[PDB]
Amino acid sequence: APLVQIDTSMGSFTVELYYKHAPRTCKNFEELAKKGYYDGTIFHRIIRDFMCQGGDPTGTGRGGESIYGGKFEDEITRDLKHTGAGILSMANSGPNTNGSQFFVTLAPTPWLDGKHTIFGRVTSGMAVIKRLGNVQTDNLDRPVTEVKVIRARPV
Amino acid sequence: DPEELAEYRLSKRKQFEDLVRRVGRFNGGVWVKYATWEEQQKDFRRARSVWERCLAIEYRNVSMWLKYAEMEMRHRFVNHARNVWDRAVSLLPRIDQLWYKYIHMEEMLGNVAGARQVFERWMRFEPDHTGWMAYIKFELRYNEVDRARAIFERYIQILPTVKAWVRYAKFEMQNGEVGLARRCYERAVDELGEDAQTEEFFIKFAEFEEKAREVERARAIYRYALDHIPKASAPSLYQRFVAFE
Amino acid sequence: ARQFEGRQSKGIAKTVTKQRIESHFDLELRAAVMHDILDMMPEGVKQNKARTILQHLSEAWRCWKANIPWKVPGLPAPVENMILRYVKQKADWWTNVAHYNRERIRRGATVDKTVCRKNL
Amino acid sequence: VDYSSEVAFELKPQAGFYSTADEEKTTRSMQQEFRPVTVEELEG
Amino acid sequence: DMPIVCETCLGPNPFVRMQRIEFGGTCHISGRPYTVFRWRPGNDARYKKTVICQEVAKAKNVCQVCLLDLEYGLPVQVRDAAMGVKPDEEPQSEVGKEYKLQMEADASYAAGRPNEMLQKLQRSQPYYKRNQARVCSFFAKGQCTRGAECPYRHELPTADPALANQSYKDRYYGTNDPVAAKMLKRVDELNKLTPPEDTSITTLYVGGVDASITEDDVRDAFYSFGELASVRKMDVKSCAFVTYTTRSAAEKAAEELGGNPLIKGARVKLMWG
Amino acid sequence: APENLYQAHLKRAEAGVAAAYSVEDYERAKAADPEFSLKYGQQPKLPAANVEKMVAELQERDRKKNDRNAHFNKKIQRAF
Amino acid sequence: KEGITRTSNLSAPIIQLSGHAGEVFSMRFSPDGQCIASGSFDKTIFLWRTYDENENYNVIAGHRNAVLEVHWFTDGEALLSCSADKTARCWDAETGAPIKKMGEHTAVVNSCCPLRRGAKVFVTGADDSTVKVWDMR
Amino acid sequence: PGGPGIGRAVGRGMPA
Amino acid sequence: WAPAIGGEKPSVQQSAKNLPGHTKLKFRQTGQAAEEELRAKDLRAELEAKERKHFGKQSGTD
Amino acid sequence: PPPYLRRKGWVPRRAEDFGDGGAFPEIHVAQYPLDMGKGSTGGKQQLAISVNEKGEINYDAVVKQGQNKDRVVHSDHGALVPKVDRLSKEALARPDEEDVEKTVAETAAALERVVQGKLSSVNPTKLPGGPGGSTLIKYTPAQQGAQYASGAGQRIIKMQDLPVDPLEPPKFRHVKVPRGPGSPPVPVLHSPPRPLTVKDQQDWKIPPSIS
Amino acid sequence: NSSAAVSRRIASKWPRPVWHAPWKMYRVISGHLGWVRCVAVDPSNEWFATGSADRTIKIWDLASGQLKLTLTGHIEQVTGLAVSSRHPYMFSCGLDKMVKCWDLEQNKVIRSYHGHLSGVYSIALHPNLDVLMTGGRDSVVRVWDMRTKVQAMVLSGHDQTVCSLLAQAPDPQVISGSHDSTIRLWDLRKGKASAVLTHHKKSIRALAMHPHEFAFASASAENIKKWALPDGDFLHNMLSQQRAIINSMAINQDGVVATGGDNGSLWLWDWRSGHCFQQDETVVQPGSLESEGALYDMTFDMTGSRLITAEGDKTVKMWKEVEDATPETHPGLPFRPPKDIKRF
Amino acid sequence: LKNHFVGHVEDAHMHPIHFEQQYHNFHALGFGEAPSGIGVVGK
RNA sequence: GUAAGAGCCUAGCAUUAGUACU
Ligand SMILES: [Zn+2]
Ligand SMILES: [Zn+2]
Repeated sequence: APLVQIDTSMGSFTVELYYKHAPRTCKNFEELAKKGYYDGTIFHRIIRDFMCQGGDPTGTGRGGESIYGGKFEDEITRDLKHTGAGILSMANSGPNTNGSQFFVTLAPTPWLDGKHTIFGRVTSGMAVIKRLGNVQTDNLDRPVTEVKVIRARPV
Repeated sequence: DPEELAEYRLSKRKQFEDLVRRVGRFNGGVWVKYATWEEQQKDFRRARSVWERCLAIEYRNVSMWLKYAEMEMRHRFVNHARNVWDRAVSLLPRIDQLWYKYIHMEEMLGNVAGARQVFERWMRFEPDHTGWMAYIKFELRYNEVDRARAIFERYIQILPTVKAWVRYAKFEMQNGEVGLARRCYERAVDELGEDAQTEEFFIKFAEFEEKAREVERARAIYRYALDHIPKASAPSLYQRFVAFE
Repeated sequence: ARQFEGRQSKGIAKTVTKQRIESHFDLELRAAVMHDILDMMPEGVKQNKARTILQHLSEAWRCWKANIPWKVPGLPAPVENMILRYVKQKADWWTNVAHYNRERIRRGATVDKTVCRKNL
Repeated sequence: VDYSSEVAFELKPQAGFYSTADEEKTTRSMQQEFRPVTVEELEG
Repeated sequence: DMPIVCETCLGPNPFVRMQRIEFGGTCHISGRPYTVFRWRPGNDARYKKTVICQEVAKAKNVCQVCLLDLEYGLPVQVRDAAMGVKPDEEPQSEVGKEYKLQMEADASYAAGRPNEMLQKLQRSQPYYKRNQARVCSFFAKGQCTRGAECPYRHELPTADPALANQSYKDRYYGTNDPVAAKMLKRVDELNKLTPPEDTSITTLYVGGVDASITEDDVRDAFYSFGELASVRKMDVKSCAFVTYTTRSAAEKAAEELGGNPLIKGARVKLMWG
Repeated sequence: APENLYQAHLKRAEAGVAAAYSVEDYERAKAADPEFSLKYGQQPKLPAANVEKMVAELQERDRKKNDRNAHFNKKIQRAF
Repeated sequence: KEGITRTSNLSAPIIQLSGHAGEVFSMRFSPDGQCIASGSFDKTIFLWRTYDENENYNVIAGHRNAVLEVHWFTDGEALLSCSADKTARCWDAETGAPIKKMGEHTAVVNSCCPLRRGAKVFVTGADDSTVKVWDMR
Repeated sequence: PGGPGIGRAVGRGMPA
Repeated sequence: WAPAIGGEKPSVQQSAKNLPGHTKLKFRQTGQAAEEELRAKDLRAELEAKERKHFGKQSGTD
Repeated sequence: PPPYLRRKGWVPRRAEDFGDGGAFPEIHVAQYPLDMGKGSTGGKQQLAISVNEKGEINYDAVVKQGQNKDRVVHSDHGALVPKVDRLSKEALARPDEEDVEKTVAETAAALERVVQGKLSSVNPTKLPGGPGGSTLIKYTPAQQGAQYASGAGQRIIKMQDLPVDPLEPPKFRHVKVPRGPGSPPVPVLHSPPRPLTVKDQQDWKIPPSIS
Repeated sequence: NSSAAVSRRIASKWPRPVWHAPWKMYRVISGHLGWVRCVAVDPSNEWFATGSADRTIKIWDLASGQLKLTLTGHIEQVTGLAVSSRHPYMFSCGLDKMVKCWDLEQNKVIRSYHGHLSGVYSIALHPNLDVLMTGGRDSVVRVWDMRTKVQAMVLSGHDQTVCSLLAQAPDPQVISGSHDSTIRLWDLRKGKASAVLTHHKKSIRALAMHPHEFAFASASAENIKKWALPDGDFLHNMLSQQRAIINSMAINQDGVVATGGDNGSLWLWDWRSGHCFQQDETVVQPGSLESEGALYDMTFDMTGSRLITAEGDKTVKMWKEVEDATPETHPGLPFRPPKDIKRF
Repeated sequence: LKNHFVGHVEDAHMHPIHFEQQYHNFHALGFGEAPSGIGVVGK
């Protein structure tokens, strides 16, 4: 279901939420945007050429809650393949362990196809993602200038 | 040009490094020569390092920031120049001329959104009347009179002055709005309130309502002035009232 | 250690010994005048006339020593007063050193061979 | 020292908000150029 | 606190006795006094010591001992070539090098996709034979009395005579490093599949193809580099014909796929058909 | 004087906007670009000519522009 | 900050006890829970307080090899130490004196356990494949 | 007879 | 025109003036203006006392 | 660009094909929006902007770098502004004597660390001696494969300090460098320039000195 | 907020000046043969030491002003003096690059702190550690072990002479002001500035701590600023400008701030409101130049009731409160709140 | 996120017999115990 | 006449790493 919005301290960009190939994950992102969950919520893990992880409210990166109360299962397909930048996928700690944490990809990451459930792509504001991947990060890939998600909500 | 060049360059660079380890820190002048020479050699990695070593000695010299950013501008290194400007304007936010030349570089590239963002940062450091006036003239230059009006709002709040208000009202009477110029004089006396009692404020009220052909308004203005103004201040206002009559 | 590490000839502090006493005085004196100069100048005055103020201080010291009254026609009174106060500082120092070395010369206390000439 | 293999005591410009990859490429191209220049033209 | 070492230069033993000589040497690059580590990788080994500073080690992701890269174990050239990165800017001078160091004190190799080139040109099992005694210089001259007892290899030096003069600074920086030169000339030949004197032969032979690779799978392989004229299977030979319409496309297909690419796992060879 | 060279900086500002750019130039650059924010840092879409304009502009400025004892006195007759 | 429900009276929720000079092979809490008996490889027994300083107020020595296992006696004032020097030893805790040293085993006295209800009796099993029961008096 | 013991507050180190 | 700025194995050259000496500090005891002793008193009483004593017993008159 | 589940057979080739970027997981060719993902990403990542709830951008990252990351750097105008909130005796209140005692103790400990380093390390009559005992470490490599350490995972390293000869003279000669640039500069948070009259330009004209 | 907004807040809420009795100068002491440059009061409050350009340190009776003792050991001017509160020690620095520990039970120099490359300008004793801090023309604060004479630390970063120094037990344990116009607040454990304060336009020749508040004052030729600690938050400028280079600043427990000008002015300000209740000019002793009139040091005695000033006419001058004054007979210079709207 | 540079260096404490015994079961014999506690190493 | 240095030829101090093929 279409057009969730992230507006961050670096900018604002908007992602569609894929309905068919992954309904559980998309409903999760929809509703969590709706409830005010992805507010504050700094992009904690930014790796150039790789991804922009976000979604953990605690800022630790260790766990972000879901609408089902905990983990849920992937929706990997032979259809949904991490092929370029801007692909929005969920971050899991292995098979069938998704939380809330997501990552926008900045590059083609084949080596995640089969492990990380895609559910969308950045429809508007790829400039923000390009600028956001090149931000200064520390030895832990943590942005040295906090990149807050000042507000996330569907549109 | 080949390998005879390169060794003349070795010789002159060793000359520069010798002069610079001797005289570099204690008396300026030298890094400008070193950096302009390396710019002549079209070596900009080397010249940027020379400018960075100047600024590592003394960053509070506006002349050096200017020469650095101009080297970078005149060779179309425009993001490099922006970065030099960002640093110069971050570190010496009270040199107006840094801000001017950053704004000018941005509008020469037809980047008026970037020029305007530099104007916003500058207004945050609260410049003089000339800074706010340059911002207003900037927004006029691109025929953006709603933006220039919002800057005038902010301007007369930040520096609450008769100069701010009479300049606001002159802007309006140029702009096409005469009930708004009247509005801005009225608002100057209410908001400014006290300390709007002064000569040139009432002289300007008189001249406005005069070129508005509301001469009864203007008579009320001249009187209410002489009433409120200390008649020590009255000679000029009163001779100008004679000039009205 | 000097053989195997090399001489540490690098920014270790030199004492102010009898042979450096007068030259270090003038170092310190000029540095002091330079302090004052930089603080006395108004905010937008080109801070490079300090070298000519230091030359005026050298001149005023030679004029003190020779008993010559000086009056530079266009010297700011602040700069001139600074020069007079530091020439008087040097004059006090030099006269007190002369008093001291005269008492040593009179006693017979050990003085250098040049101290006798300098004191005369 | 060799002041044409290396940049003497190189102080690289510090990173800013603007990406200077392209500027660096242009500088290298300029360095690559070898137009004839007299000593007077190079010293000014 | 621990050397930064190639895990070949620690030998087979999971247990390492290593001597820690703090201030035991000068870095062979930064000329800096540093903490040396010395150890015997294994029982057939000699005692190897670290050759460079710990920092100067972890700058270029190289072992403190062999000065080879840490991920792939190939000289700093071969890795810099496949990394495509600029020549070393780092100052060769030691006044310059120490100034760069004292700067970087007071205030790119881990985030790359594994380069197939380096992976293709690396050793599968560890070169433990690099951790072994030098050659007995008295056995060379025929004058070794130590017999089989010699702790030094009782063989003769069998080495390229332009090699055996390698420079530390050059193997660390990447300039005229004869070993990586030999290696890149090797890959230059292997990247040199002979385009024959016949200009019009527009077909490439694909041999050694295991049977689970189908003709449209090899078509998916070769369509990228140009138009195919016809692809022809024959699993009897486990081989294939592929003709294109333009020579330069078959040239592309030789040049990219000459250094033994693997289609869906099968180690397959290419030839000019 | 900073006021003198300030009206000369405004000389240069209005002159160069009259010399290098036009109103439909500006407004169609904008019409391509909705954000005229939070986009700071990312270089904006503008014609590659603009750059040399600045350069040429400033370069324009450029073409507008004993021994030591002689200078000394030449300061004093100047003053005295 | 972080205010997570302090359970005990200890100054901090994680306290490291240092002062030993060898492996620490066995430890024991006093029955009244305000003492620590730590037996190290250094053939020595540290006595720590569980609260308010964690002060090792006594180091009892007297074994010639690693004190492998320590329990307290049911009242907490007498200690049973078992070692590798073939000698199990009863000590008085408050005092710093050894009470009764029995060394009947032929090899390292690995394990011991004193009886918790009844008399002052403890079992000790050592390397000789013999498990011996030991009454105090 | 205080012995050569100290107790100091320290976090527990973690390998990751 | 500009002084040298003085920013900061170790060298094993040992100066003669750097050999151990005066290796313990004197502290102010009870009786030498120690800090705990001086909170106890009113220093203004003693100052005005001493100043009055000086200023009268130099004037020589009651 | 065709919407969700409307893209079968429609493949992008150029930047302009993405609209405002993003890439398509349904498609199975590598896409490159905005030319992101072209080899290496460049050099020297840029500083980030920080924007408020309300949209006020922060450009401090220019000035808050290197050693300035750590310290108090006054960057804005509100640092220049008189603070009335803060002038009461109760607002300017020294820390708790307990915290000050902890600071005094920590500082004494660090300063005695340094002073004893300067005393001992630099003293050469300290007689050199025996071998710094073995310390074990467990070292887990970056690259562990069943061929490295012969199929073992980690390594225990016996780190044995070798004893230095007492007769070994100072081993390394000392090197000379110019001092580096220093910590990064800090904004000069001055009040507006006060205008030099031409008068006060002339009452600081210093005549040349004629000796 | 703004300069306008804050100016209106300031017109409404500025702390009013606390009435302070005027001070009068009651004693000149002649006898130094050069500019008196430093003062230091002994913690017992019964003698003070003054160092001079005549290279001596004189010990004076605080109640009679009597020369108790002259100490010669510096080769050049004595520029800084610090009497220890915890040790029977006096510390002097001088233009001779030398820092000396005087044993006041011997009246002799027992330790020397070697290492300044130029003349030393400032000195400070850590109040709780046995550590001293000196700054000089080499732009560096050298942190010394009092006992071992070892240079424990060098605080680097200033660019010109470190002219003023503060030492406290809380962090920042050293505050320096320099001729490079900045104030550095130092982290003494790390050897690093914890803050650099660039609000001054001229060189910071005087620092002073508030005796009781976590706040210090810095003084330039252009402003006296007041700063909150630990972080060096600018509190405000004094509500007037002594139009002088301020060489010395002392703060009282009543909050009398005394600032002493290079022109021999002495202004007394209300700490806490920033308002100067007194303005004096020095009289120079007979023979002096009126150019030779600066006020190089000032300290309050330990009670706060005496101010001892070290002057360039080579006198020590002593000031006491005219404390038989009442807010009616003696209000001094009267206060108008900062009613203006200005730019900051 | 790692400790050393090329891996994780962690302190260890054993009794000295164990380092030497394992170091020489592998060292001399070729085959010894993995120090991780996972089986044995080598041939 | 100092005595300084530049260079030329020939000119005995430090080092232990690195050497492959489907
Ligand atoms: Zn290795
Ligand atoms: Zn042999």
